[PDB]
Amino acid sequence: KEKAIPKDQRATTPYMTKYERARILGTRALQISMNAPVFVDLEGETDPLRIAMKELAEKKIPLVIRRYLPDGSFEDWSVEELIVDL
Amino acid sequence: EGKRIAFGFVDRTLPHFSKDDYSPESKGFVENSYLRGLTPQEFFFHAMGGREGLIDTAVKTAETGYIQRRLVKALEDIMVHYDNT
Repeated sequence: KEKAIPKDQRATTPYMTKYERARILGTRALQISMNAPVFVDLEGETDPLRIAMKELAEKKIPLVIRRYLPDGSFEDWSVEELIVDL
Repeated sequence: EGKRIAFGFVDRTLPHFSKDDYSPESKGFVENSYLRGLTPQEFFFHAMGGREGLIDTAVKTAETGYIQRRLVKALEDIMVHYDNT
């Protein structure tokens, strides 16, 4: 647990890349398509990808991204606190 | 090859000329047009001009392919990290 960086000493970008966005959407779409509970008010949609986008819009995806520094340490960022461009 | 039609025979370019001829019409000049029509000699010279580019494509495809493969194999493992390095 020595690798983990304290929250105050986080020196990575506070925006989320396109790769992280695509990975998160894919994971959430798979979990929804495997009958996982939905955290938002579904309105007439039957596609897991669109419901994943909808959950992302209200920032309700309960996932955490771990970013690997080259030496081996890592930095943990919640999906709620990552700024997503539109 | 960047020059006018050289002397393929000895001291001329085609059996219909005379030795030591340097006039433009004898060294590959086409004063006609595609609408008018080409006379036989300038037709022959145009054919050689086209053959050059045909060869160019047909071989340098392969040479450029080899260079491209070597380049991509050399650099394939370079990535921007989170340190921005």
